[PDB]
Amino acid sequence: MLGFLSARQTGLEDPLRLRRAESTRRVLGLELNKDRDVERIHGGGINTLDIEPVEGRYMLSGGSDGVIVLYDLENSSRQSYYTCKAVCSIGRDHPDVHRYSVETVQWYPHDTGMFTSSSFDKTLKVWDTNTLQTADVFNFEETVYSHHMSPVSTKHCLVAVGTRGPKVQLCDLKSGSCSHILQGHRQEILAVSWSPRYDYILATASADSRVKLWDVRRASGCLITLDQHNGKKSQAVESANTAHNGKVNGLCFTSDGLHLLTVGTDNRMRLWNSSNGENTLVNYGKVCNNSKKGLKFTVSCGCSSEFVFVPYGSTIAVYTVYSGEQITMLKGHYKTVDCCVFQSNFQELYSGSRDCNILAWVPSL
Amino acid sequence: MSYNYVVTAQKPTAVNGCVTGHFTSAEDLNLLIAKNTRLEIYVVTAEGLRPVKEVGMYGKIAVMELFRPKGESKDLLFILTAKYNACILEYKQSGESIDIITRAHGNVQDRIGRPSETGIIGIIDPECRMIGLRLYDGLFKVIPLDRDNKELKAFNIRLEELHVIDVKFLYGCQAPTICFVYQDPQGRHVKTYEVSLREKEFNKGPWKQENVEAEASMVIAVPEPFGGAIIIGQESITYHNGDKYLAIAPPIIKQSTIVCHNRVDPNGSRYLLGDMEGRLFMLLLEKEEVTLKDLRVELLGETSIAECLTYLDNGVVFVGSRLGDSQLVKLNVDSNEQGSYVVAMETFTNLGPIVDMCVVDLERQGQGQLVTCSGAFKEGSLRIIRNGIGIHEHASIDLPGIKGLWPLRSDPNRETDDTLVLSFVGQTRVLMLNGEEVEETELMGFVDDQQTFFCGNVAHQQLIQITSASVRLVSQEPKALVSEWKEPQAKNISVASCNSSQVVVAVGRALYYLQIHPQELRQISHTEMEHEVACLDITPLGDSNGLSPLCAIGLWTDISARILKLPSFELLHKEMLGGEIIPRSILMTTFESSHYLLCALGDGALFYFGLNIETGLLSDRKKVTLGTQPTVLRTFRSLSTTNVFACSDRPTVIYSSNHKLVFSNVNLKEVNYMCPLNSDGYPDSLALANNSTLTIGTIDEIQKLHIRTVPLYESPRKICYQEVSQCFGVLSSRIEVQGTTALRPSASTQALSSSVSSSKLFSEEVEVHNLLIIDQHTFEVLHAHQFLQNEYALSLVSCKLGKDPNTYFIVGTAMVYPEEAEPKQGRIVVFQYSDGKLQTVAEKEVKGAVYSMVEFNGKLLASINSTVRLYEWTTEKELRTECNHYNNIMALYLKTKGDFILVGDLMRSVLLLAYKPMEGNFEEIARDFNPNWMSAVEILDDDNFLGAENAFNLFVCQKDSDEERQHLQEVGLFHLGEFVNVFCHGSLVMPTQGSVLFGTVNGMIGLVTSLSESWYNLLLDMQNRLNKVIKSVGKIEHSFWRSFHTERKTEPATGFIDGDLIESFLDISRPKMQEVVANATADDLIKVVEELTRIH
Amino acid sequence: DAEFDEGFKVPGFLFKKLFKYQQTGVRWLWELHCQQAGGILGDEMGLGRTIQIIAFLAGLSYSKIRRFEGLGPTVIVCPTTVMHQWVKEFHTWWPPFRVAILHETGSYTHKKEKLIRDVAHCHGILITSYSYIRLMQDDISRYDWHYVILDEGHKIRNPNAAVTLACKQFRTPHRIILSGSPMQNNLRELWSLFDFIFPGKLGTLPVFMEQFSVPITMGGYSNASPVQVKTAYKCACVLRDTINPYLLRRMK
DNA sequence: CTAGTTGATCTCATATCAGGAGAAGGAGCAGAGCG
Repeated sequence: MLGFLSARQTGLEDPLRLRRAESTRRVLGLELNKDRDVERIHGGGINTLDIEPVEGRYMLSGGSDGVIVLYDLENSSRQSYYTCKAVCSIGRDHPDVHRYSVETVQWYPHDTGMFTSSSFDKTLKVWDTNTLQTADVFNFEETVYSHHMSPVSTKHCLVAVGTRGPKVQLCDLKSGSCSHILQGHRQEILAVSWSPRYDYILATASADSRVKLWDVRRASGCLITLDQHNGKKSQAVESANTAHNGKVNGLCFTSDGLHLLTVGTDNRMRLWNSSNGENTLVNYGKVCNNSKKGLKFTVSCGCSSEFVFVPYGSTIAVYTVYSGEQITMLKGHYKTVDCCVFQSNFQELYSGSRDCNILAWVPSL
Repeated sequence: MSYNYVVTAQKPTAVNGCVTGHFTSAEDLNLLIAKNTRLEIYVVTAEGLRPVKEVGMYGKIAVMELFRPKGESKDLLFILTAKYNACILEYKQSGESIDIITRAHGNVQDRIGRPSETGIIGIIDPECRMIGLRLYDGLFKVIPLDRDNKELKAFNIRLEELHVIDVKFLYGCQAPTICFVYQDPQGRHVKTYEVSLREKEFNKGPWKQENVEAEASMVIAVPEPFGGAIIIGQESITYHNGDKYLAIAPPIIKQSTIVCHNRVDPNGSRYLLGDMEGRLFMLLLEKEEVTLKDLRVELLGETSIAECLTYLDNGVVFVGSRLGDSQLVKLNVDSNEQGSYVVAMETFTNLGPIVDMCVVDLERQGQGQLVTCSGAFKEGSLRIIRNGIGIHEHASIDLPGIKGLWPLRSDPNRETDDTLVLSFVGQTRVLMLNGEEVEETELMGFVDDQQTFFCGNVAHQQLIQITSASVRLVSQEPKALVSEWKEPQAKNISVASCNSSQVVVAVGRALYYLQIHPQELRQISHTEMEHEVACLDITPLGDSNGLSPLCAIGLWTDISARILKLPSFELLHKEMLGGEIIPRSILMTTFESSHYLLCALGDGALFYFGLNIETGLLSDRKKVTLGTQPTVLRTFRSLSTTNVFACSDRPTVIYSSNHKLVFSNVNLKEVNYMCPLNSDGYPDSLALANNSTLTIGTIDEIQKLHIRTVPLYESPRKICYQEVSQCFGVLSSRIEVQGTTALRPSASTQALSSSVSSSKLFSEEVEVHNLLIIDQHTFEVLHAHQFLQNEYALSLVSCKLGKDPNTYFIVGTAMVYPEEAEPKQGRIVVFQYSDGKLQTVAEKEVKGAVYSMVEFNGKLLASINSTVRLYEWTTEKELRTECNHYNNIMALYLKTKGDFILVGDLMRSVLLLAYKPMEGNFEEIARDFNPNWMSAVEILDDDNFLGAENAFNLFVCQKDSDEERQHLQEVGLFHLGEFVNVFCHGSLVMPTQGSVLFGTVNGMIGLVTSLSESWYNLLLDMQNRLNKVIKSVGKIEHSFWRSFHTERKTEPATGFIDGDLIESFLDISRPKMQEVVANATADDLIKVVEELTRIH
Repeated sequence: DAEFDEGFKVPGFLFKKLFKYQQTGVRWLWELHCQQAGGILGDEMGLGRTIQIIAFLAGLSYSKIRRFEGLGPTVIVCPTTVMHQWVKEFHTWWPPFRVAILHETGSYTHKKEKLIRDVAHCHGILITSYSYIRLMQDDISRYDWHYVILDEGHKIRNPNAAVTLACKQFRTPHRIILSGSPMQNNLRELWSLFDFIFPGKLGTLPVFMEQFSVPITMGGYSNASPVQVKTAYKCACVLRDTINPYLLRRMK
């Protein structure tokens, strides 16, 4: 570290070197901080967490009990020990509270004033953070497994919604049109994720073992359908070209958006070229998931080497994205982990689980 | 909101990139040097370099390459900025006017992307079919050139290799072919692609991938005859052409890796290679009839540590250094008897990485004087920076009450000024000053009972003296006075004037014109004017015949600089000056373009006009107020041109550079009179008379801040000044290899006395760290205390602790072992410098690296790894902890004002801490919760905190105005473009509040100071309008350039005035000024901008 | 020559002949082509819509934008009474298009499948009737058509008719409708037309009905409760803005 | 071979108490092992 400081100070190395290297070192040293706690408010398992993209100060959390909690992640107290207090909460007494499990919650990108949340009550509610009141509701004919707003699109403000229907619903928060559907999957869509690189590229993963990339502008079906073998087992596309040998219940684009991570109930995680959907054949070993719903996992940002923090049973398994090497397994939960979210400002991780806890993992030293 | 003004006191000096080519003309050979934000254009003359232009980009030049598209007469320049502004620039010379026209521009930043490790690579196809940019991992951006854009539309090609080390375009390829080294987990490989602009994708390269060395880090494209590429690695140099595979492993290059290269020939039969040690190798390609036989490497010699190097011609090489002075070296065919062919021709001063610096009032004036820890491993040095011109006195003679100075050649044969005549009250005193010996003697032909208004050497090997009563023409060779003229009415002479040929004396209100001829003083022109005389000058300029045709006068009660026709004493021109103070000095001098008349008053006012040799008409009146006392003007011809000197309580050397007059300061107390002097021992020397003595000094550079250099030959890290001990404490670091052996004689090894740390606390190449005590007069290393094995000295403070009166050098260290990443051991050592020795007064084992130490109200405030703790200095002379604060990731930077501590963190950015003495512990007042990685911090006022973030930004935090009081508000934001290493209060000079200098990695010394709300609004408006009028080189918007920028944030600047942009308000023509100041008058804004320029 | 943002060189000696609204329409057609979506030139009769189409396709062919080097094989489905008019329009605006009519009158004098094969093999401009689409729905849709233009596309007004199914069996993303009135009776027709040009935008027909047609007509009666009319207005607004970037309609 | 006319054929619109007997399932529940 003193070598790094000296090399930054004298200009041998770009300051970029020290940032990325020290962030990587912090991530490798990621450990359950009993020096930080998250206030327990959910009566049920936390299905989803979302740190706001701008300023990374506030975090949303949706539980199976239907409540939403809005936490402050900044140590506003002068002590080195603090609890991430719950700022707001859509509780059992809020008139608009979800009737059933909140499966996904997402801050509006570009501003912290709005956030959207979907539930097994077949609703995607848009909330005004300041008033804490719903500003819009999108009813769907079938329960929502996942929704996602594009983190990049300054132009369109569509929400891709995956429900048990075989169709992917696109809901325009700009004047409200929830009619658009992308057809081509054959079973429930368990995950949707917009590319962080291209405004209109959407990757949708479903129960039929397929992941499809769509250009929602385009009127002609999916761009690419991810294939495990890239052509070794080639068939007229009616049943082949599966991304996994089971249900694909998780999606995540890498930070730069040039690759796609999909995790499926075949206990595999695969990395795909997001442009031509080619399997990069990164191994990753065996990534244990048996989730019957969407599995929310994240990648690191702004480190020398990219990581992926994937829920592995009751632990969080940390892998290197481009080599597969399992860095470590963060072990602090008591039931299966549903979601982990990465605070890229400080290389911190927050993981929620069915044990009704949100555990913060902070780098040690 | 905070209101700050940032200006550049010293422009960046570190050369981050240099190219050669035909840019200014098809026939010229130019050397273009990129210093961080400056582009310097030179011409490669037969000797040295002739500067032609120096332009400022609104961007850090990351890439800079010259290329000649088909049909173009001369090379165009492609520059990419760190913020990814691309531009193609052309050089257009229209007579005197010079322009750098932007043939094209754009911004090529992708909205997201991991900026690559090795950094922005920008390459051009040798057939100029495209520009390749490697900006992000997994992508390769292309700017087509055959399609003549003006917006530089660029498209990404996905590169399946994600860790690219280096990339070049290959030569002799039908289609654009890139060759790149990339790292995959299986090792490093060289691969090629063909870039298809029509299909906009990569294709199979001409020759398949090859597995190469583990540290293969550079690719060299070889021109057409050989083709292929040479990949330089840590241990080997290999060549690939697709079927041929040469490889060499010269042992001489194993010690250090080669970091830069340059093609000496057009056919690439020879390449220069520079390594991090500064060695310069020559890589030779031996051809066969053509194919390539073998590779050879020969060590040419040693240079500065090269960031880049360029071969100009005739064996002349420019060694551009970021870490040391850039060099201009020659390559001789034969060695110099020490094995080296390199011979340094010229050196360009580089304030290298200014890792630390202090403002010290050396020589006990009222002027600050920066001392900086500049440079790095071999190029380390202390640079001493001062304003002014430099007295450089050599001798003095205590002669109270001087009222005149004139140089004389007493020896007839010698043309040198080996005698000085002086007037004090009513008599004449002569001084011989033979060589260096000075004594007081009398020279024949001078009256010692009457005052000397004037005297000097004249033609015909004659001297002349104008006294208060008569004028005496001394025949130096034959005998004493033979021609003497006395006023017919025996009236006294009030003012005098004379040159090498003629004379003009003022008696009362009347002027007499005398012409000097052998054994004759003939009066021609005479008149009795309206009022009394004040000052005169008849010095010939552009003489060419022997006589001046004009005259300049100053009169009484009609205060004005008047002109006269010499043969007739008629009134040519009149300019009215006014005031109740008579003129004192009138001088006329050529300044680089034409004749100027310099007239001064008794209150320090001075007027300079443009004079014509035909009419004698004063035009383009401009006024300048220098000094608060009367002034006299004296002319001395330096190396370049004539440089008039203004003598007053505020001495100021006046000359002209770039056809504009500038007022450079002289920083001694006072100068009544001056005269030039070139004795056999004193060359081009001065003789500055004051009330007491005559200091005899020369002046070096008469223009900008002067930089001394004290070569340390080892990396300095910190520096603090001990006034009581008259020395600088400098932490230094040298590299030893083996027990251990110094690679060269460094400053630590060459101290007068020395010592080594003998501590009972703790029981390839390594860094040895020393504490150097350096004399603040001679800058010799009085002492060098070497620290423990594997001990890195990080911080150093000079202070008094507790109650005892001794001043200590206190050092914080850390124990660095290779098996660990963050030191767990370290110590605070207290030294006392006395009797030329450095005794160890105390020690204190801490459990971490002591990154930073500041004295805090008689207590020692250290920053051990993540804790900021306060120590008390007990009567027993040991350090005892008082209080701690632990809520830091890594408290790297500490500053103080009163009871408040500003803790700069590695990544949580600032923390306002207060030591509440009543309770005896720290209290977190406020914190900035943004994730800014600090490089330095500073406290401007009680509640404004300057900080430097590592992405080259400045921000100011402010204590706000409940729990939101613990949130520091970023009220100022500004992208400096520099990595600030150190802030320090002080100013380099004798409207703005406070003054903070800062030094950067690239060698910029900048200055931050606080403005008031009124001036801030005014200057911000000026800034907006100047942006509307000034045209940038790459057509980059100033607002975009100065926008706070980080990988996860981008906001416009605020609370900061770009002082460089404001001070450019003077370098524009008058109509443009009127365009700026449309909606008070322009001269008001001129007054403002000068008053702003005075602060640095 | 007039130039668009990404680069679509509509020739000057054609582009100058168009009127302002016609040039706006060519712009819009090409915005769709970039988005790879279809749309409805709903301009009512007499403005001239065939001119805009020939203009745009000619610009797309000359500009050589690319799949296909420039414009590929295109099929135009129009009523019999206007086919010959269409070919004349092409031949007077952009001659180099090898335009060919599929009809008993025709000009091929050989097997009609050989006409389809030849025209597709030459990237020609093939004109049919709706009946030939319906009859040869399996044969005509095998040659990778690059454009489908249903002139008077209100023949597709019924989502049940065999002509609608046969026309929706085309695969290309590029579907253009030239109809003076996209809907004539009710919103069945609008949905069918949009299901053609852009298969997914409006939902499946049940969803579209139950969201739009019923609330809307219930709000079209003067005895409707205030809530009903207010909901009708809201749903009409939602549909209007949903169809906005794909229906270009200009009145007189 | 070449048009043109004339039938047939098909597609697409526009309508709002005086049974009985047995077989199967299910539910209540007593009770016996037995984990």
